Formats: sequence, structure tokens, C-alpha cells
Amino acid sequence: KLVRFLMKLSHETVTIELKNGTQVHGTITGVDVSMNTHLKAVKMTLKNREPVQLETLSIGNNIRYFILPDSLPLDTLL
Amino acid sequence: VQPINLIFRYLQNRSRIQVWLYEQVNMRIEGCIIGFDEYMNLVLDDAEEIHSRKQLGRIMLKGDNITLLQ
Amino acid sequence: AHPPELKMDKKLSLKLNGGRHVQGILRGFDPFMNLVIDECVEMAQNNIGMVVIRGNSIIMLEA
Amino acid sequence: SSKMLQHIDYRMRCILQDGRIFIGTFKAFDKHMNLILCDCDEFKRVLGLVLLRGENLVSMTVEG
Amino acid sequence: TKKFTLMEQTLPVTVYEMDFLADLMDNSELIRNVTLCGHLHHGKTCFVDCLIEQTHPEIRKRYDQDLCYTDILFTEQERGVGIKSTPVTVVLPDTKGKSYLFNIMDTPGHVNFSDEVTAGLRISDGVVLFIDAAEGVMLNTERLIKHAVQERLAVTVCINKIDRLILELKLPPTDAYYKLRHIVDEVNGLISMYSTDENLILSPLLGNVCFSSSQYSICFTLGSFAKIYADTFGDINYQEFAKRLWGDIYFNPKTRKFTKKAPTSSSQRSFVEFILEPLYKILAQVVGDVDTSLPRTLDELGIHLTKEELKLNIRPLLRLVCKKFFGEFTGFVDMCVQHIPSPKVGAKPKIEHTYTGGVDSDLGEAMSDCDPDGPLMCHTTKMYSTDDGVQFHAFGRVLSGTIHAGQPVKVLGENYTLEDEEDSQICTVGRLWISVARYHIEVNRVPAGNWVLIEGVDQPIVKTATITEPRGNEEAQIFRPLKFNT
Amino acid sequence: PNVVFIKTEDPDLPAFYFDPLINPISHRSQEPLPDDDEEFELPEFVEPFLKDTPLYTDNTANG
Amino acid sequence: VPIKVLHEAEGHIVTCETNTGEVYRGKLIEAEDNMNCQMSNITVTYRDGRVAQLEQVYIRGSKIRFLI
Amino acid sequence: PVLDWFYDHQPLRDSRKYVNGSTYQRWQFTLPMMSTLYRLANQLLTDLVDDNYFYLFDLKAFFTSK
Amino acid sequence: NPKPFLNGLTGKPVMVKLKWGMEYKGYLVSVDGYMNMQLANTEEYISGHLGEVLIRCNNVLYIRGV
Amino acid sequence: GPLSVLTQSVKNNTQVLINCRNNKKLLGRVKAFDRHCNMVLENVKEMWKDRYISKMFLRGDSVIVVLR
Ligand SMILES: Nc1nc2c(ncn2[C@@H]2O[C@H](COP(=O)(O)OP(=O)(O)OP(=O)(O)O)[C@@H](O)[C@H]2O)c(=O)[nH]1
Ligand SMILES: [Mg+2]
Repeated sequence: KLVRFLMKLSHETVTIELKNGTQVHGTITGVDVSMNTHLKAVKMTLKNREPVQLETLSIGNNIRYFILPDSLPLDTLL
Repeated sequence: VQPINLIFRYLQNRSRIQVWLYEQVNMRIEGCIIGFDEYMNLVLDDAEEIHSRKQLGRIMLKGDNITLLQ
Repeated sequence: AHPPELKMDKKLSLKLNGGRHVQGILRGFDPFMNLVIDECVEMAQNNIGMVVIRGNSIIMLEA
Repeated sequence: SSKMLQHIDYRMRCILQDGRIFIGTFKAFDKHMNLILCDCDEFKRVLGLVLLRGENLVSMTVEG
Repeated sequence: TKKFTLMEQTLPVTVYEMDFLADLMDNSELIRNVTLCGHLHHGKTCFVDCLIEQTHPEIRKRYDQDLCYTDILFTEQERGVGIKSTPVTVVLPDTKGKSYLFNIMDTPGHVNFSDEVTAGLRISDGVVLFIDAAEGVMLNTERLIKHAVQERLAVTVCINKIDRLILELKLPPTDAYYKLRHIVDEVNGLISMYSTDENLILSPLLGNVCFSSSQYSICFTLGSFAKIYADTFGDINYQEFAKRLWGDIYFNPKTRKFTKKAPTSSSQRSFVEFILEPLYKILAQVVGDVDTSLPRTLDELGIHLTKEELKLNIRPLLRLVCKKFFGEFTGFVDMCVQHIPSPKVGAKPKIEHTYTGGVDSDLGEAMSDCDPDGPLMCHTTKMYSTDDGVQFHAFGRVLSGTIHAGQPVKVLGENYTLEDEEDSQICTVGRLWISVARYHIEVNRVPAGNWVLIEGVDQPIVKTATITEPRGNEEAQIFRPLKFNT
Repeated sequence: PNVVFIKTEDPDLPAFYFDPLINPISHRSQEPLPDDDEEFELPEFVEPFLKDTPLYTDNTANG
Repeated sequence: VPIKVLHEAEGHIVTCETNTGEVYRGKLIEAEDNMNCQMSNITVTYRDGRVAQLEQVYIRGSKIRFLI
Repeated sequence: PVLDWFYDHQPLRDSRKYVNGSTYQRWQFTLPMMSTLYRLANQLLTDLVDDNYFYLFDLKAFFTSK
Repeated sequence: NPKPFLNGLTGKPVMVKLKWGMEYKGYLVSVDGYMNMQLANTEEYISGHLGEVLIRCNNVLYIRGV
Repeated sequence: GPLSVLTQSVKNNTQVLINCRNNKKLLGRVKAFDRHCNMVLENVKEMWKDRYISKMFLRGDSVIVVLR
């Protein structure tokens, strides 16, 4: 259910926080059935340091929290 | 000697065996053992939970929570 | 979930997760990498005769 | 098991679980995310061809 | 009253919510602009009826007679032929469950109204061509292939009415495969004769060819039916199976492997043995053995029906069985996702082929980014009438900018240029409608790359026009007038 | 659209059969096929859906 | 092709990095399902650079992250 | 399948799986005996399969003609 | 197997110590097959009593069954 | 099972506070659960100061405890 919503929200720009404290905000291009995802134009903030722009970033299940965008109705996927 | 037969012999003996937490030396389990599940889940009966030990009765421990039991 | 690829009735040491270690004679393996140790000497040497070690905390065993 | 197609020939920067950062050109990857990368230069050392496990790679980024 | 309406009084349930459609309104990467076109009576309208009945829960086809959602004029009801092309904006899921916005332009199949189809070819980005399996390639299919190549659009083909191979012609399934492959080869030969580019080649292996029966709610590519096997058996990877299904590949059950050589004599291909023959057996078990072996066959497929559903007549029961089996229409949606580009992606050849100022002009790259902010370039070609027939509503896509209700705006005609300013005329905007065929949705802001009805601009426009900002304007050229096939 | 329905006379013929009244297809430039036996063998216990079910019964032509 | 590359690396001495941070170089003999390989001539730096020698070391795949 | 009850006054009124009851309102049949009835009614039935025979010879054409 | 221990823990009070040093004692409501437990009227510390709470599959180092 | 449905009903009708294993307590309307304990929550403020987020999806491996 949550993986279906993550695959459904795989177009807009989202921010994903890893378990190592790394947070990357960018447009999700492709999300698999697992937690592995690909992001583009990622303004990835380093661990207590400055952020950098990455053209293509691929993340196993190392991501702890993901900030989904506001495009989520009550019955968009429910 | 497989570990299943050794675990069955330790459960049938029900002796005080010192067991350490999973890469954690701050807690040790040494006391009477009541039962063991198929996935190495253990239920104790007033075992010594040494830090300081305080036996209370039924205690449930996970299969992967045990590091070394002797 | 299977046994280790080393089978054993010989004196060997095994450093576990977190830095703990044992040293004794192996008796057998398990599908969850659990081992039975006879005369397990602590390498950090207390022994209780028979020792059962789960494979979740098992890190590296060396002869 | 699907990210190996887009990065089949381009060089990539990999981050391991020990905090190490390397740069190398990936050749093939397994179904359990075991990726083989040639010329894996440690960031300063050179290691050449190396295979990384699925749980080892914390994050990856495209270099080339 | 003037009853030319066929108009719904209120909006239906439509499964999803309207604010989710308003959230999907602004993406311009999950949105596809598709013209359905083909020969007369090739089941395009019934295909839109299946998509509507999949989307709208309380809208159901009657048992005896065919519903026709897009044919809203009473002349189309009495004549039984499509006359005016109708747009439908809908939200559809794929095999992966990702929702996509779909702008579907249902066009008439009669060749005398073929100019109407060209109006849709000004607005949409992709073409889905409907071909009957029994009839094969006809005159208007060839003409629309030539016009779609010459308009530089992506072309995909679905083969409707495959049940006519089974129920009507009673062909053997190998001969049905031969007929389908002959249809695909004829379409590929027509495209290779017409197009100078050889990058586009239609094949079911590439996901360009669908198979459908729009009166029985059947729609599948190879990927969707391999997904049906994947839901039945979770061990397989359905993409490699879809690559291995079509095109003279044989299956060895001893080695369980797909070879290019037949292992024994009288061994069918993988498309016949895995796709066509279970379809034949399903339709034979329904139309011949409805009371003897039908519940056993439905239990083998995991399909459960009630007691009153088995009391139906053969055509609605077969429609219900195929709707329960194939589920929602996902192979066609995946075809339009992975073979018809976005307005953001495919905007550049549209402005290359349409705008007289060209892409080299600065407003050409302003429109080429498909930006919802900036200049407001719109192109209105088709015009619709109201229920009373008094006033008209323009219809068209937005290449750049956003339109607001009440916003003053300038209309530029066909004779406008950089020195002739008498075609320019300024009006306001009454309302904005998202146009489904039998009901309209009131909206306020419509971004770029999306189709929209405009109310209140009907005065200075003859046929088509371009829509621009009145203040903050620039040297804005005119899109080309519609070069007709006939 | 013209109902091209073929009426069968004898019940000895199969229900799905190429009638002589139908004109022959007479089919006469490469296909994007995968590599032969490179990978993707089918697993055990997968099959066409109605393999045990026959293609046609005696009531099929009548229906 | 990583499994074939790992199977083709048998009989040679290679280095690897631990998941904790250590580095060890040795020559493998057998491989397991979870990469719990057995190796000899292990030059274990013990995560500090202090070189020590080990033989017939059977280390699980969770301890060693990747090759180095 | 029609041999038992073809010439009764009320043919299948006593049966419960075929008719609704003795008011004899709704009927549900099976396909082999439906094909038997279709074969038996061959003389009084048309041979056409579509309405394309009635091009200018149907009700709307006759209304226009009137 | 802990299936009978999970079945016998319904409507009864027990305590669980987390891996982060959080001990919570209270009346158990339901426990899943992967040791994902939910309780009611539980007092916790690492804190206080909040009422009905739930736990993860392996978030507890040891559970002291009261 | 039904306790998770009751927790989802309480999180629909009120604010549910979940303390993850990464020392973060997030309070908000939890909308969806999962078989792998993954939680999708709407309008959730996570304190680890409380920072507000619109929609948050968290895997069940990083979760520790939850309450209404
Ligand atoms: N056998 C069979 N007949 C179909 C199928 N789908 C549609 N038809 C028939 O084909 C007829 C014509 O199709 P329409 O519904 O008018 O759609 P269309 O092809 O776009 O026709 P126009 O709107 O005039 O271009 C319908 O009346 C249906 O009876 C099908 O899947 N199988
Ligand atoms: Mg039609």
C-alpha cells in the first residue's frame, strides 16, 4: 500500500532522508518494488555540511524517511 | 555435535548458563531456563539479569539477541 | 540459511560482533551459523565447558 | 536489480557502509545488488576491479 | 426546449477526486495527448466506452444496446456514425499502478469527416490507430497513417474486434496468428513506404501493438498478459516473458526454455499456446458450456461469480467474465506511456512543424520548455456548440502559460502578421472547462500542455486562432492553418 | 459492419476450422527477438491457463 | 556477472574492506551462500594498521563490506 | 433434450429449475435444448444475420417515405 | 514457537525492555507473529503512562513477562 | 490485524505519535500501514524542535514504537 503510493508519487520532486543522516531532494525518476530509487537534479545536503548538486543518484533500503509531496488525495490510492 | 542437540540438552538440564546480549556486554543472562522455541526464542524462570542481577520470573529473549551462551 | 563452508574438531578462535571472542574446539555448525564450542577460552579465559554461539553475533573465525 | 541498466557503462561514485567513497566504472550487477566496478579508485588510492555486496552500498551517485 | 444535449445534470462518482485531477493537472510529465483514429466502425467509441465504464463506477452499458458516451449529438445517435470528434480527459492507471492524465480525442472514422481528425492531429501528440482484425487495413487507415506520418506524431496501433476471429470467423488459432501478423506486416509496410525515418517499427514485442475487443472489454499487450501470469505465478519476470511471447518462438516444456526452432512437428508457437489458445478456450467455455463446465473453468481462473450473474445472456456474461479476468485496461495505458511522449518532451517537433516563427525565435524556446509560467501561447482549432446552439466555446491546448477565468486576453486570426493588426481582438474569459464528453468540470487555472474549453472568445475567431496575452505582448507569430488530407 | 459468419453443415468438422469459403491469407522482414537460450527458462508448475480444458466441445458450434 | 567474477577470483590473493572499517588481504579457498568465505594468509591490520597474520580464517559476509 | 415435454399444454410448468412456478412467468433454458428448438423452428425463421438487408426498407426509411 | 505465548498474553499484563533502555509495563492487547506487539494502559520509561501503545517487530531487547 | 485497523482509525480521528529507532517522535495523522510495518502519515511534525512535513513515508525497520 505504501509502496504503491511511493510508486504513484514517482514524478514530482521529493526529499529522501537516509539512515546515515544524508538528505537528498530531487525529482524521482524511477522507484522499484524495493526501497531503491533513482533521483535527478538532487540538491543533496551532506552530513552537517554544504549541499551539492547531483545529476543522477541511486539509493537498497538505507533510506529511513521520505518526504512525499502534497499531491496525495484521500482516495488517490486507498 | 549440532547446536540443536546442545540447546535441547541445556533446556533439559535447566542449569545456570551465562548468556551475553548481542554484541552487548552490559547485560548478561545467567539463571534458570524454562523453555526454548524453534527460532531460538527463550523463556526464562527467575534468571539472573546481571548488569547487578534481579530475578523476577518469566523473561522473553529473542533468537538473535543471544551472542554467546555457555 | 545454511552451514558454513569450512566443514571442525580442532582448536580455533572466533571473534564475535562487538569485539568478544572465544577459543576452543568446534563441534558442529547450524543453518543460522550457530556453533558449539568445547573448552571455549575467552580471548579478550573463562570457560563453561560447552558454549553455544548464535550466528547473528558471529563475525570472523580463524584457525 | 534495475539500476544497472542506466549505469551499464558510465563511471559512478559509490559510498560504502564503512564511510569510504570510491569512483569507478561499473560493468555488471547481480540481482542482490552485488555490483562489479572496474578501476575503483579510493578517495587517495587505486583498487581496480572490485565487487560490492548489496548491503555494503549505502548510496551511489553517477560520476561519468 | 432545444434537446440536442445528451448532457448529464450532475457529475458522477468517477472513483478519484477532482482535486487529485487538479494536482495531476500541473505536472506535464504524466499527461498524454492522444488522438484515437482509424477506419469507420472499428470500435474506437466503444473503446472510450470501456475506459469510461472502468473509470466511472455508476455508468454501465445496457445489456441489449451499446452505450455511446462520446456521441453526444442526436444526429450521431440516429445515424449511428461518428460526426464530430469529442475530447475526454480521464485519469488512468498502468500495470504498475501509477496514475496518468489522459487526453483522448475520439474522432469520426468516416473519411468525409477526416478533416475533423486533422483538427485533433493539431492538438494531440500521439496517435492510436484502431484496426479491425476481420476487416484488416482499409482506405481511411492508410490515409490516416499517411497524415500521421506527415504531421510528425508518434504512431501506435491497436487491433480491435479480435472476437470476430473467434466467434464470427471460427478460425484456427494459428490462422488467427497469421492474420494478426499479416495486419502488422501491412501496417509496417505502409509506414516504411510513407516515412523516410526507419526508427519507428510497429511490433507487439516493442509494445506498439495492442489486442482488444471493445464490446467484450478485452485489452492486452504482451506485458499486461504476462503480468496476469505474474499475478498467477509470482516466480516469473513478466518483461522477459513479454519479450519471449510474440514472433515464432517455441516453448520446450522438457527444458522449459524458449527456442527459435520448433522442437517437434505440430508444436504451436508461444503466442498461440500461451495467449490465443486460452482466449479460445475461455470463449468456447462461455458460449458452448455455460452450464456444464463453466464454474469449473471459472474456478481454474480464480474468478467467482454470483448466482444472478450466471443467469445473464451470453454476451453480457462473456463481457463480465472478460472484465473480471483481464481487469482494468492497462496495456493500452502502458503503450501510451512508453511510446507517446509528454508535451514537455514532444513539444519541440510540434512547434517545429506548426509555428511560423519557428523554434529559432525566442518565443519558440519559450514554448519549447512547456512552461506554465511566462508567455501565454494557446492554439484553438476545434469549436463546440452549446445545448441551445446560441454561443460557441473554443477548444484547444495550451503550449505555454496559464489561463484564468475573467482574465482579459487577445485573439489572433489567420491573417495576422507582424504588420497586419486587424486580426487582433481582445476579449475576456467567461469560464474554463475540463471537457469530459457528457459533463464539464469548472476550473480556474489551466497550465501548459493541456486541453481546455474557452468560453467568451467566440466572436473574432473563424475556424482556428492563436491566443495570446494582451499586455506584455511581443512579436508573436501565428500557428499554421490546418492542412487537410482531402 | 458485415457479419461474416460461416454456417457449418456437418458436425464431424471441428468447431474452429478453416472453411473453404474464407479466402486464404497467403502470408509471405526480421523481428526483435531475444537471444536464443541466453537466460529466462520457465519455472516449474507454470502453464497455459486451460491446458487440461479441451479447445472445443460438441456444443461449441451450436452455441 | 559479479558472481562469475567472484568465482574467477579463486586461487589468488586479494584484499577487502570490513563493514566496521578494517582491511584484510588473503587468498580464498571456498565460498558460501551469504559470502561466508574461507581464506588463508590473512594479513589483518585489526583496523589500526598493526599487521597480524592468520590462517584458515572463515569470516562471514556481513563482516566484510566490499573488496579493496 | 426436448423430447419429453414438447407437446404439453404447459411444457415445463411442473419443473422448478426451468420455470419460476405455476404462474409460469419467467423461464431459464439450457443451450443444447435451445439449439434443438432453433433447429426445429427452421422454417419460420429468417436467414439474415444483420440489419444491412433492411437498408431503405426499415421503419425510419418508411417514416421518411411517408 | 511463541504462538501459544502470544495467544496466552491476551488480556494480561507484561513488561518489555527496549534496545534503547525503554522499559514499558502494561496490559497487552495483541502481538503479531513477528513479535510486533500492541498494549493498553501501559506505563513506559526510558517517560510515563500514555494508555494504548504499540511496538515494532524487534524493537525490544528483552521482554519481562509479568 | 484488527488492532492495526483500530490504530489506523485512531490516527484518522486524532493524532498518533510514533517514536522511531532514530530518536525521533513524529506526531500526526497516520494514513496507511504496511505488511513490512511501513507507515505513511499526513501532516506529521517530527521532533528529534518539531519540524512539520506534509506527507511522510517511513520504513518499518526504522520504527520502534507507536501510540495514539
Ligand atoms: N464483434 C465486435 N464488434 C464490435 C466490437 N467493438 C465494437 N463493435 C461494433 O462496432 C460498431 C461500430 O463501432 P462504434 O462503437 O460506432 O465506434 P467507431 O469504430 O469509432 O465508429 P465511428 O464513431 O463511426 O468512427 C459498434 O456498433 C459495435 O457494435 C468488438 O469488440 N467486437
Ligand atoms: Mg463509433
